[PDB]
Amino acid sequence: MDAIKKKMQMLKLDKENALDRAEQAEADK
Amino acid sequence: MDAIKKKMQMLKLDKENALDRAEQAEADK
Amino acid sequence: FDDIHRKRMEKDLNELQALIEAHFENRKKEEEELVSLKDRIERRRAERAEQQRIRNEREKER
Amino acid sequence: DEDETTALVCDNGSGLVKAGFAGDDAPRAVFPSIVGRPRHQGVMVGMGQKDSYVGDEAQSKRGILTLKYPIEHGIITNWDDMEKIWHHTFYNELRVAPEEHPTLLTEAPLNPKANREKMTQIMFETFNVPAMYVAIQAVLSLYASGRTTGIVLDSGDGVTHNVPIYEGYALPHAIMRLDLAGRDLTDYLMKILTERGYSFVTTAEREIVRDIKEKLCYVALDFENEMATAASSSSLEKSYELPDGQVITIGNERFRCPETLFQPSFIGMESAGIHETTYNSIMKCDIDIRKDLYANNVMSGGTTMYPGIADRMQKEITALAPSTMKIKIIAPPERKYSVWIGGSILASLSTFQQMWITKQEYDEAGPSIVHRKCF
Amino acid sequence: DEDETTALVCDNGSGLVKAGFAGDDAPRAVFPSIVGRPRHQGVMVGMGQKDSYVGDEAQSKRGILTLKYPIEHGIITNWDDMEKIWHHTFYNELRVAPEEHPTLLTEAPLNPKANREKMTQIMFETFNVPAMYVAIQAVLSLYASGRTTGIVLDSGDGVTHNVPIYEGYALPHAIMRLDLAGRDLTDYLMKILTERGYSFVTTAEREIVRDIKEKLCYVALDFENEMATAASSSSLEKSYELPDGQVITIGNERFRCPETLFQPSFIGMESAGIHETTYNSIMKCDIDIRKDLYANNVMSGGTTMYPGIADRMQKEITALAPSTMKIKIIAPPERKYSVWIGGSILASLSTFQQMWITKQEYDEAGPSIVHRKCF
Repeated sequence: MDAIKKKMQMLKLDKENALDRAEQAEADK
Repeated sequence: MDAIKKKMQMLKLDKENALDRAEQAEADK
Repeated sequence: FDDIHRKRMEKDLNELQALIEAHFENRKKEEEELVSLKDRIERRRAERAEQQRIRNEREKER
Repeated sequence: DEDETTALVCDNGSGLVKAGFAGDDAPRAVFPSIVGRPRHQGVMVGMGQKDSYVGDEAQSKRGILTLKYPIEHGIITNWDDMEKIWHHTFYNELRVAPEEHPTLLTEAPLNPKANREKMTQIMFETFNVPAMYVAIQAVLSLYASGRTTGIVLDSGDGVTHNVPIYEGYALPHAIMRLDLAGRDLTDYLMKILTERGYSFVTTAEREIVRDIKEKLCYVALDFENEMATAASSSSLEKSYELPDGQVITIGNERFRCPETLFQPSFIGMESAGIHETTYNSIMKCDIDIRKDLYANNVMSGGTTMYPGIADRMQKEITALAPSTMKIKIIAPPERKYSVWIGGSILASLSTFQQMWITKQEYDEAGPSIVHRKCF
Repeated sequence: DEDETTALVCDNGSGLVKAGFAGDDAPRAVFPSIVGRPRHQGVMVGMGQKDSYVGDEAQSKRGILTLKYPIEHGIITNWDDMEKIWHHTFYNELRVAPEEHPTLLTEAPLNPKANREKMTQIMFETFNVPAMYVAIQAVLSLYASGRTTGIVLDSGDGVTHNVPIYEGYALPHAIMRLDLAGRDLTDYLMKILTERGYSFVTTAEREIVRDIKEKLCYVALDFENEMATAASSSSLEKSYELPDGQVITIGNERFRCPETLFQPSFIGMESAGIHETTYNSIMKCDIDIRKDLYANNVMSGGTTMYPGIADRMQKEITALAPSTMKIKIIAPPERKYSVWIGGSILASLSTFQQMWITKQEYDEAGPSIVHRKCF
């Protein structure tokens, strides 16, 4: 179903991107 | 969609937590 | 804490593989057994139906 | 049939009866808190026929029964019907006997004391339970969800409790007990379905509406927008099949009912909604508490299972709440049945085995003892 | 034939229709809500003979007609037949064309939306009414009685709605809609008159039993004692004359009928009766409202004319009510005509001229507009 495929990947990406941002920003701060 | 009900909870929680971490990691200054 | 997350992935992936298999196999077993069974039921009913139609024609002549 | 004297755990509410044994992760069985009675004169001889039916029996034979719920918005009044519900729960489902097991029951923190005293009295005097413990639903709701700190939003059939707990301590001055519940939604839906040309007024009709609500209803994140489209097009309608083959098509009533949780004025209640009571229970707490409670609003009970409910409340609380701080709702899948699970957690704690009223202390003091021994 | 463009008042129910001109104190055209049709094969020719008969025509020629009621349990099920009732009522009896007379219709508060919009549509599209309004019977009953506060028991042929109003405001959460009305009391009497050897099933017979009920039945203040003597002696029997010169003598059936109001189980209804519903309409309102509703229990519509009913109700509510409190029933001789009177009061009120939906707003919005404009 597009809703599940598209959002599972986007929410997965929000997590991965946020996780990397947390590590990056934490390293800066 | 049982697979989704749980994957949905997993990803919403994991992205929200990762995002909360991304936001704090920078916000802490 | 992060071990909880690892445990969740361990059960979810053990479940995923168990599920890809169970989802597919439970249907292939039930579904192929069901059509095989009911393909035969369908054929047997059709044979009986033809036989009854013949029986009805024979009685009509009687 | 149990091989250990594990505590029995049961949530006997105005809606459902949940039961199982301490140490499990779910009730073994769940059924309605119903005792039914014939409303007709018998004419056939040798038909058996009970004076009263219990639980699933009450629903199965309901065509000629009037059905009553012994618990009224969280309190037990018809203790005789509840004795029958407990006997059925324990002996015909769990296959346990309280005589051989300590028993844990639960209630909201501002539930009238009469409830805890009557539950204690009956389990000790009619079931001969060796011990009793009346637990707090809020305590059990946070145990099941995994929090020592948070707001218990137990929005089930009886009453919404709204209690802040911090580091395992109550913050009782901030409890917003509210007369808004799943039970009111069933009756409200009967009235708005009447508006659509399908009147519902009897027990059978009420049980039909409770089924419509449980299967078709949701709240939605944006009420007015969902309303505008549901009121304008068949694309947001959903049908329901009645027990007698009739079909009802439901439109905006599908959410207008549940929306009463956010807009209580729909049923004539003087209230700002469940999101404001959550908000104020936090705002009445100290600022070094608020930072943890806003991030941990925790759902328990029914109605929390409606699509859009966690997002709807989080949005409203967030809108009322200050910025920088994070606001979050915890809404685990173990919904509606999580308080039972919390009961299992409490009943099985080693730190809880000194909290039991034994059937010694009970007879020396009488049932009022629960008021001093449990909390 | 009227000298002013005054709105008509037409209280069209499942029983009868009371119609007249706003500003007066009584209806001028009173007809049963009946459309009759011949059920026999003609033999003579040049006999006139209508396809359908209405109102008094339907009853005058009823010997060979089957008589139907277009309105059932508060709503119109056959609007084509209501157009026939309305055309006759308006043009032949009231002798008025709706084109210059806006017309007020009546409904119950929880009455299905479809009925309020269909009434609006017929008057605008078939009668070309310049404006429309559909009123709440409870509002009209309170105006007629000189009150802004009270419980209106509109106990007519269709539905008993049990609706509270306080300071002119609706208290909808406390409306107790009840599926017990004058039409059921008639059916009950037909069944117990069958027990006495006088079965009534056909149209002529159905009309006779309704007339028997209206003339012979009562409630009194004590059912069991009244039954003890009615069932034991001819001294409590009353004879009714049937249309062909034959008679029927009726005993305790005379009170067992209307007793269904206090004992709904007599017709298979799951209800505690009209006094329980009156009580709940008062009790479910706020504690500072209850005192004014107890003191203003208002009788309206049909069945309010059973001997002993105003006092029977005050007694039955008093029995459920708290002590000290004064429970009072408002039951003027203008009983049942009070909805019509209120219709006149409201329709002609200067403060209510803006409440009429004009035939501008109607076509722009369609008939559903009545739902947003009348209240």
